[PDB]
Amino acid sequence: GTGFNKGDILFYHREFC
Amino acid sequence: KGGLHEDARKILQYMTAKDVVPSSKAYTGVIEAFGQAALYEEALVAFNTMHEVGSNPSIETFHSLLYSFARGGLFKESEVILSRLVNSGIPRNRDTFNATIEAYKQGGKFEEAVKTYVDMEKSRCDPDERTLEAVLSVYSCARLVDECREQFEEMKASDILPSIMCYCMMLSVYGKTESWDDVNELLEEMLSNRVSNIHQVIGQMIKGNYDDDSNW
Repeated sequence: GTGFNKGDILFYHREFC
Repeated sequence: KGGLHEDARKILQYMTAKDVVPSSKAYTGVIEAFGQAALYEEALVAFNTMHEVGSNPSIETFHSLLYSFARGGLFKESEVILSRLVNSGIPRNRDTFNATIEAYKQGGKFEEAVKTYVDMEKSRCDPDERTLEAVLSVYSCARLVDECREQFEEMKASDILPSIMCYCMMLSVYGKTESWDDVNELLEEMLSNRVSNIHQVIGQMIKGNYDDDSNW
């Protein structure tokens, strides 16, 4: 039954502007 | 300090290649090294890398950035950095004020330069010789002999052994208006200069007395 078959770049690097 | 950007970059890459997290002071040093040679992009990249490795910026880093941007006249970067400082809450010492002064001076914004000068005079801190040097330079650049001579006679009354910068700026501004009499009367006291040797050497060489091979 139901038991069958076992059931960070790009940051701190932005454009300074 | 010596403006050896390449060597600083090599040392930074070497110390990064050995799994060593750089300190804030080292990053400040490499940032100022890149700023000496007008390599603004590399300095900004290093500044951005500071936050990535957790090495937060210090007051020395902001001073180096401000001086580097002021040398090149990039006053937009100067006001961006000032906004960064004000939202960071760090107190503004004389370095921030005079860096802003010289940034606006090199950028040609004389009116905003004197506005920032009087803003600095309003709040606090005592201007050093560098601040008066910057204001004298910006006055001489913007064709103002009267303010220049007033500041010159005011500053030399403090017995400070006036530096090369003031004398050269006065010679420049007097040559702007062809004030040959003023140039000569400054040179007469400049030639002797019993105190220091640098002033004597430069005063003799500008007049052409040191142009010889043995005299150069």
